Amino acid sequence: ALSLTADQMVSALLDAEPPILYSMGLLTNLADRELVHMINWAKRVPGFVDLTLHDQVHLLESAWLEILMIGLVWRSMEHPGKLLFAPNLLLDRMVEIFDMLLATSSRFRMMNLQGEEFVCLKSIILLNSDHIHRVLDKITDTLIHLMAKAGLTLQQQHQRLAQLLLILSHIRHMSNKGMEHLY
Amino acid sequence: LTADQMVSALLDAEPPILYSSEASMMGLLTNLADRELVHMINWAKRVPGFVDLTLHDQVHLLESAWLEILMIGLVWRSMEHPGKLLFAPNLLLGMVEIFDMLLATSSRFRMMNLQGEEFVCLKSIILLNSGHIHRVLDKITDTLIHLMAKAGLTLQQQHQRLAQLLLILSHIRHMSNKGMEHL
Ligand SMILES: C[C@@]1(c2ccc(/C=C/C(=O)O)cc2)c2ccc(O)cc2CCN1c1ccc(F)cc1
Ligand SMILES: C[C@@]1(c2ccc(/C=C/C(=O)O)cc2)c2ccc(O)cc2CCN1c1ccc(F)cc1
Repeated sequence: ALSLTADQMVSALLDAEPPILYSMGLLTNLADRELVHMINWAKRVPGFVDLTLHDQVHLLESAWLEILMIGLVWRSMEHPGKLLFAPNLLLDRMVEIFDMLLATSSRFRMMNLQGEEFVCLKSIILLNSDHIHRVLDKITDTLIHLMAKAGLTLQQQHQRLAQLLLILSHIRHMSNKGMEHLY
Repeated sequence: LTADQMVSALLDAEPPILYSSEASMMGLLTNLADRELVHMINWAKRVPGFVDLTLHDQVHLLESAWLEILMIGLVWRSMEHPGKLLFAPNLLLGMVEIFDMLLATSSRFRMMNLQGEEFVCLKSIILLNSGHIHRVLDKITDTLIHLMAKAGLTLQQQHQRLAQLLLILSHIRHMSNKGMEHL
């Protein structure tokens, strides 16, 4: 967990990955079926099981929607102007949240976000929304290595890591707007 | 502008510290916040790269960031005052939820031993992030790293500190959202 290397952290994350399911009622039914596979992914995040049930519940209640959003943004990346809710539910341009989702998707695309970098971002969201901080520092370590072992200079590595984490503020912002609509 | 010239430009741009029943409390807080907004606008004009932006882009960034800016400044003032919020030197104190979240942020920056130099960098990041811009944000990332390097942190600690700071901004954005909601 705190002893895992960069490669091992990515391997545990890429293999923890939930499947892509198929389909407001249609989106609610999709989101409910996605919840169950998210719980399974979360129990496979290194360090997450080393927390008590109530801390795990607290982290999932806060992160749930941002986790749905980031996966949606990722799977929609190679479909500009469209949100791929499911392979059978690709929606063209609550529309307030949708344009933000599209902008996050454009941003991730022009940055050329990698699958290994994505799964790292998903994990941080779950943990950020002493042990928790040590694991986050390990995910920070995991992130820099992928950029280092991609041909980026130490300056470009800190710049990409900044840009990536600043997108999480925008992801937090969309989840708040989403939670406002639901309640 | 160099990494050293950036910190100096920012530190000089710092706004002054202003002075200060639910309606009574809200009256005093709204009054202070409205006076602080005038100095925040003038501070924004001194942030390297901000005046290069169109007046339309300046308005949008400030409209988006204002409450995050009031909040980070509050958090930074309340740092060496545990369990209290330094709204003003004469004002050290259904809004307790946002208040307890602000106190947690204060404790976090205290734990982390946040430095004034880093604060002004975090404050500038918010203004540009919340709402060319990317190259300026990239310049503030270098600046934060250049300061972490000068304090004698290893390259590992340097990138771990960068991440630790930028993830607090997600929580700052979350606090502004709940606050904008209450207002
Ligand atoms: C459409 C939806 C969503 C998520 C949860 C629920 C549950 C409702 C309930 O419990 O009644 C419904 C829809 C979604 C669904 C599945 C998915 O993979 C990704 C996203 C992206 C974010 N999103 C969303 C939520 C609220 C908004 F205001 C705007 C967008
Ligand atoms: C108290 C207040 C605040 C900021 C803006 C206004 C504007 C009112 C209006 O426009 O009517 C009122 C209070 C504050 C005051 C001064 C300051 O330096 C920093 C902060 C940051 C946190 N904050 C806050 C806002 C909303 C909440 F729900 C909880 C807390």
